[PDB]
Amino acid sequence: SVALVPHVGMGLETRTETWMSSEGAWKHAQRIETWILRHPGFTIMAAILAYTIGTTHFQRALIFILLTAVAP
Amino acid sequence: SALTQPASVSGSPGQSITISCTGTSSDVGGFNYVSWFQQHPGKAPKLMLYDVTSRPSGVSSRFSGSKSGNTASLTISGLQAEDEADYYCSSHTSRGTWVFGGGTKLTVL
Amino acid sequence: MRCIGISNRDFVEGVSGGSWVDIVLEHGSCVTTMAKNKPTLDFELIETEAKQPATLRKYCIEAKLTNTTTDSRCPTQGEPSLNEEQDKRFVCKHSMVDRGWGNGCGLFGKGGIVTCAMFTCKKNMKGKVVQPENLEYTIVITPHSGEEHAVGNDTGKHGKEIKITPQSSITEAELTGYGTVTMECSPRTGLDFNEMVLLQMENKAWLVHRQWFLDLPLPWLPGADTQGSNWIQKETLVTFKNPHAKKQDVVVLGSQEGAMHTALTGATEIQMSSGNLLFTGHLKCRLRMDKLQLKGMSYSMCTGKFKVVKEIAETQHGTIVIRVQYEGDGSPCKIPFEIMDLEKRHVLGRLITVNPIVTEKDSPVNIEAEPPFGDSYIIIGVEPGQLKLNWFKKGSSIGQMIETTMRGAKRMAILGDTAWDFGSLGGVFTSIGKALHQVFGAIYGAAFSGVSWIMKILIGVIITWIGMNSRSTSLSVSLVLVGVVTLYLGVMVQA
Amino acid sequence: LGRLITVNPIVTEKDSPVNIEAEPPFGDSYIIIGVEPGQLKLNWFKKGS
Amino acid sequence: EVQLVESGAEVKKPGASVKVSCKASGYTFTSYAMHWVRQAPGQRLEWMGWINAGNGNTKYSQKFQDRVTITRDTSASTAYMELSSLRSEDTAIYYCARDKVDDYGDYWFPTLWYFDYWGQGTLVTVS
Ligand SMILES: *[C@@H]1O[C@H](CO)[C@@H](O[C@@H]2O[C@H](CO)[C@@H](O)[C@H](O)[C@H]2NC(C)=O)[C@H](O)[C@H]1NC(C)=O
Ligand SMILES: *[C@@H]1O[C@H](CO)[C@@H](O)[C@H](O)[C@H]1NC(C)=O
Repeated sequence: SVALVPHVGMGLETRTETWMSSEGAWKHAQRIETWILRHPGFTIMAAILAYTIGTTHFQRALIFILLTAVAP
Repeated sequence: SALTQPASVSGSPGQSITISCTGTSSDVGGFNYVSWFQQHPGKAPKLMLYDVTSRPSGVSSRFSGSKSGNTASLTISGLQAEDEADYYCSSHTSRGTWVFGGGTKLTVL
Repeated sequence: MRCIGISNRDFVEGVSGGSWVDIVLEHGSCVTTMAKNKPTLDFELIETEAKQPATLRKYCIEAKLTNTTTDSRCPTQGEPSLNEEQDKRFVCKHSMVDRGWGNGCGLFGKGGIVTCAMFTCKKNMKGKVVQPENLEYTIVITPHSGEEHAVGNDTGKHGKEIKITPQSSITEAELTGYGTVTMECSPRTGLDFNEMVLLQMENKAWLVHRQWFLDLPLPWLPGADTQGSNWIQKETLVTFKNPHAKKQDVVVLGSQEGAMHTALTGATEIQMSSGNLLFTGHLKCRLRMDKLQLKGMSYSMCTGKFKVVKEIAETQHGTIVIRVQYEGDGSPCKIPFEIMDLEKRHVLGRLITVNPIVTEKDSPVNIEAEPPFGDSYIIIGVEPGQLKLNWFKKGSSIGQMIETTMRGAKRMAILGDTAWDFGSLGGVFTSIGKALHQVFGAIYGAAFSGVSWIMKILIGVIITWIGMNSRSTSLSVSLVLVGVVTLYLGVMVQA
Repeated sequence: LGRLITVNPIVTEKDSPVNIEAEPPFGDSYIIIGVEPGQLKLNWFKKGS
Repeated sequence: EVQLVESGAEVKKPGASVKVSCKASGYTFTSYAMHWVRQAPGQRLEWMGWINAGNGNTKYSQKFQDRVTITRDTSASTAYMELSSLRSEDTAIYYCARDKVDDYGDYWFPTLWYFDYWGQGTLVTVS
């Protein structure tokens, strides 16, 4: 629906305040932390898969944050 | 699908009169096809304006028009006795048809 | 004088070259100009107004479905047909049901069913658009010499009320007492219209991107559409319940108003009700001060016995405002105002309300000045009636240059390339910084756009990391302009 | 800066408008028509180009 | 130099058909459209208009779409007006209205001006 495509990166930003900033600025993090507390097993499995592929130590954190981030 | 210019206006000679006309967004709100006519009661209606500000040859520079969106206004500055006649507007719709105005009766005395 | 109290003060000084200076001014910010002569003025953009809009597309929000009819057909003999499928009001879908002898046809297979229901809206969102002409900015120009109760009030008539159109010109502003200022404003390149679509819901309004507005999933309709029945993508607000292999039904998906209020997180709210007033964005001004007079010469110097009535009252970064009352002389006179140190030797510290003046004696005239850092002694009047008033400006340092650096970097963050104004013909420095900032911001935007608060920080950490562990001294390339700059813009967005 | 395409524009029969066409540069420029009073100065911006 | 004369009618009966004509002079016939405008006594000027050309491809009206058709001929330079199924409100003063056709032969858009020259008007009545 239109609850997605949230008009977030269209340029267009001025000095005045937008429609809902200080609610929309942190709602993405407060929704991704509730999901981990309600689903820890995918976090553990994404940790194992993220440690398996990605030889060098930075790719562990990159693939881990992307795997736990693309899954809402 | 009709134009809504008013019934009748009047003004003393020497003043300036304004005749407005409102329409849809398909004939006047988007397009410049707005023209005016001089229907004398014993004569065919004569073309007094081209495109919204333009003007035919022979018509004096007394007549001038404008458009502000859905409203096209005709302004006669410095009226005389030779303006006691009807004024009919016109517009070409986006559909392809023409619509005319109701008619304004102008008197100076 | 309408500018004291606003937390975005933006002093600009230096009218070199001819007698012009470049300024740029938002709605939320006011601008104070200073020169060696030609007394100080205050510039505030109060309203943007687009006159004649043209609607281009009408999205619907809430709808309803009546006349729900269905028709099925026995298996392998094709698919049905219904008489009101011919209209484009009736939303339709074909789907498979299974049929047998209990359904009353035969062949024991999987037939086909259809369902019609007419889609009638009840809440319209219309998105209007305006061309860069016939939109009218409005800027207020109020001068100093602060006669009483004209400090920061938006109300009241204290400034000139000129208005800017792209149809306009030099824009003479004959403000009384002083000279006549002219402004070569450039309103076409201000906010970059022909992408602004001014969508209007129930009683609110927003200012959104065009391409964001057009691909919005909702049943839409063209802008020039009378008798709004032929809604186009009606299937984005209905759904077809075929739970098991039996009859299928239609239900309205519901009101999209709250989800659309979630869609607008990032659009500045505007006011489309009795006029399409905007209160965001900016415009670039060219401020010519050829003809300005000080109003103060040909008045005698004052005689003494002033009296303070509102206290010294530092407001907002060291630009103190004191209000004084005068008693007794030939009443049109100047004011012996200066800022000294303790031993009255050095005139240190600058006067902002330049050349103050007393008129119609029984009325206060308030004075604004900029003290130095630390102790200073503000002196009003002559020796029989002096008022030697101490003021300790709260001791700052080098750090005033770092907060000026923060307002400059923030000003480059909100305004991309227009922020190389406030400068008057920099020549070999301003124009090259503006051109390089155009060719860097033009490949920054539309190659890093569309991402959010978080992703700018994430790509900033990635570029900072793969630059920091690089070789051949390309680390400066991948750090000083793309690493910490994108990390800096990651914390300034969503303004 | 900016070529004029309708070369030598002429007013004749004074109460009749005359439409001039120009060719602006690739950036920002200004359109000057009158001379001593009523100096008709119009702005125009051209994308890319 | 441009004169547009017409052919009048005295009085008609409801249930009949009227055929008013108009001669165009001063200019050629093949690249000029010729519309039709009503004027009822003391009413709005309604639109009979027919977008004629040198080929004859012509659009109907909207109120009178399935009620009236016309003819034309180039050698006489006359556009006709065959108003069928006459009624009591069909009495008006009918005008022929000169208009100009695009130089590509077709008539897609009308010009900036419409009606530089007119007919004198034929006051038809019904009885
Ligand atoms: C901003 O300016 C207005 C206009 O002068 C001030 O309103 C005046 O207030 C005084 C206070 O005694 C009245 O005597 C005047 O009659 C008011 N003027 C009017 C109503 O036009 C207003 O006070 C100023 N703002 C502040 C904060 O002082
Ligand atoms: C829908 O049903 C109502 C109630 O009988 C009826 O009045 C209406 O005509 C129906 N709609 C159509 C398009 O037939």
